[PDB]
Amino acid sequence: LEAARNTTTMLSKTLS
Amino acid sequence: MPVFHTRTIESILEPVAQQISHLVIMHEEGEVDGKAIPDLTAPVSAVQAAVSNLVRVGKETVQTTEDQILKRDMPPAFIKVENACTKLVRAAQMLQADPYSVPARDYLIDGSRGILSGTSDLLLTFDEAEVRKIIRVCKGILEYLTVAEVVETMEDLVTYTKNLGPGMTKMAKMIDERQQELTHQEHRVMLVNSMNTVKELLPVLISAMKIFVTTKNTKSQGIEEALKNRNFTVEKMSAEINEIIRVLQLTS
Repeated sequence: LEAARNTTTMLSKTLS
Repeated sequence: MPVFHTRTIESILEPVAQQISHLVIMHEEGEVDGKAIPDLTAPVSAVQAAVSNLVRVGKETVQTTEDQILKRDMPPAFIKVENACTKLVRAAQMLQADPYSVPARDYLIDGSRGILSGTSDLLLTFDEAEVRKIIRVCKGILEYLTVAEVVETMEDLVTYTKNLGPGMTKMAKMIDERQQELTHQEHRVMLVNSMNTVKELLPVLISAMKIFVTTKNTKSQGIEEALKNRNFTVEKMSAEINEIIRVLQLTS
């Protein structure tokens, strides 16, 4: 279930 | 908008979810007309990876499951998220070229929501399955209460306490860790209260049964009374268990 964390991170990082 | 069901879920989504909103409000007050938006291809280069890797894992997960609600429900979320990434990737394409693109603004803004939404849907569906596991233990224990009626021998009683003891214990571990996992506090008490009531009653039920057994094998009066307090313990016990079952299913 932590692939979902991976996803959540790349998207987060993108927001800039 | 609404609060996340579980801290684990919330950990995964709160930081991100928030970011979107700033972006939602922020776009309305356009910060371009000179500032512009940079190239986020790199950012999207990874997401698109993490997302294909969520579908691989999710995909792996659907095969390796007895559960059928998860099997049907889960797949839609893959594509919701996978579809949503595509929007992101185009938006990043549009911005390589026209940092000022208006539809790419929306393409940023809807695509990001889609990833969040669809990822929430995975986490909720996977969770809904965890709860069902707990529920099953619950329902099985409930059945094991129904058979309290037929015990009439100390030999039988001992198996039945030996059988039912560790069912009770399992259930305890599960709900104690589940109440810890949930964000809402109001629901938390409902579980802890309800489950403490049960843990108390287990000894009482054993007793109320030993009293029944003895009077059955004692050829004496007040046999009915011992029976009443028996059945009552089981009634009350079940009431609490079915409550636990029910509170476990609240998202509102």
